[PDB]
Amino acid sequence: YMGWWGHMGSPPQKGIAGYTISPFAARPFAGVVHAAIFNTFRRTKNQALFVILPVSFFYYVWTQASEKNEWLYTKAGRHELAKAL
Amino acid sequence: VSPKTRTSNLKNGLTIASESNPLVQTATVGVWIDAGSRNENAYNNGTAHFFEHLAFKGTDKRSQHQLELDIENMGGHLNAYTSRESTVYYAKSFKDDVPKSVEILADILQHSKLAESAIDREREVITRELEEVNKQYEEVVFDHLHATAFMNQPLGRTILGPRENIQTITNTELRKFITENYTADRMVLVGAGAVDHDALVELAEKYFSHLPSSQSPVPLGTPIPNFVGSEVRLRDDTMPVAHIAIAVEGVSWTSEDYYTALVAQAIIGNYDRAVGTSRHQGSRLSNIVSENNLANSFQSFSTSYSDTGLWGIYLTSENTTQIDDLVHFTLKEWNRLSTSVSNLQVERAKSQLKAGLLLSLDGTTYVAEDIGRQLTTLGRRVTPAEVEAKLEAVTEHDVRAWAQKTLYDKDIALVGLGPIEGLYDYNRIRNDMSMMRW
Repeated sequence: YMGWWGHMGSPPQKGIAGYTISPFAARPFAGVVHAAIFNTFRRTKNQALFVILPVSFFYYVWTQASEKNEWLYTKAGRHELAKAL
Repeated sequence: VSPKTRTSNLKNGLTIASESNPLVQTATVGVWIDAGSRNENAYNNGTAHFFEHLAFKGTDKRSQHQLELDIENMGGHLNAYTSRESTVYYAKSFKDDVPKSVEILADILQHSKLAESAIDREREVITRELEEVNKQYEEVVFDHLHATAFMNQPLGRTILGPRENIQTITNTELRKFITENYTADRMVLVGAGAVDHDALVELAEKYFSHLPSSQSPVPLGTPIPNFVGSEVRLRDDTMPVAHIAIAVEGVSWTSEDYYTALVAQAIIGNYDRAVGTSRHQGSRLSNIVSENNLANSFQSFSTSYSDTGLWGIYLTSENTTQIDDLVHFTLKEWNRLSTSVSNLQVERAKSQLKAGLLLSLDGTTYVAEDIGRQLTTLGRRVTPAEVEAKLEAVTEHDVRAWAQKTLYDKDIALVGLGPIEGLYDYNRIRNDMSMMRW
């Protein structure tokens, strides 16, 4: 499924013209400030839920479990610990 | 030793330049103009080319049909071509048909009708020319090369111009173009072959005396181009032959490195598998390419303009899996112009050029083209003795110095057309412009 240069396995290409300029002719950091702020904000906003939802759920579950475990091993939690074991 | 080129002026500032040859029976006379597509802006780009069509579409006196008949009756032919910086209109005839031909040229240049009907008719002809240059692969490659090297500059425009301009060119803008640019101080009347100079000057006084002079007469061949390292890829897997051009910014006509650049160009030279002698050429690149079957052909060029130039190579190859090798070895031969060339290669190339520059001029049209080009780019015909002296002054030190400032580690303009999947990205090509071992 992959060939090599000259016969890479692409369907025939035709009709596309590609253009570019030398690295010495270009500003490598052109538009860096706009990208760093606006592009990153757009990219982050669109992915935020896929991180927030699972992280917040599993952090909540952990927090509840760790707090219960702590409470069960106090004096106040003696009776509930006895039942839990 | 060839006969002397005689040169005279008129009062308006028209130059007349002639080289007689009493051994031939034909004569080429014509008008070389120091104007071309470069003189257009973006709105009237294509005007110069458009005018060339309309120049043969009828004048104030003779109609299109009468024009045809007149030339047919003379017995020779007329020809014209427009480039970026030069326009030519010439007439090849018999010895005694020279006064007729000068009269016809003066008429089509000064007194052309440019009728709306004819404008509209040519607008379709020229539209069709846009979709048929597509076949002339070398022209496609070189037009893209100028477009990219001189990105968004007048030298970067095509001669035909865009489709949009072709549909909107009016007789007004045509008339304006030729009134501003076809002035006497920018024009040279040239005769070669069976012409008498004194006869030609009389004919010029008769026909070209009422030519406008420009307001500010600069010398002939007077122009800032800012070269862009860049690439155009026109991949077409259905084509069997890849066409690739690679160039750096080269030298203008009046550069002090003009001859040094020609010698460097001759060290790489040309190659064509169809010519029997090409497998035996002295050029290192030629030997690498022929032994390994890397290409069908290559042609080194050093194209000059008034204020800039392009120096490079044009390759054609069917070997689509070894395009990388072809380009690699080509740029490694260019590297050697900076690192390795000695008196061996330089003296050989000078020997070849000393003859080549004279050999080229082998008929009256070639001679007229030489006179006209030199007068419109340099303001004088350079005698073979002066050319022999300028070539002799090129040393190996000069070639190495020139290559080290012009080629070594420099940005290239690169155009590829056809099955160019094997052509690597810009960086890998441009990295071959230097050698890490040096």
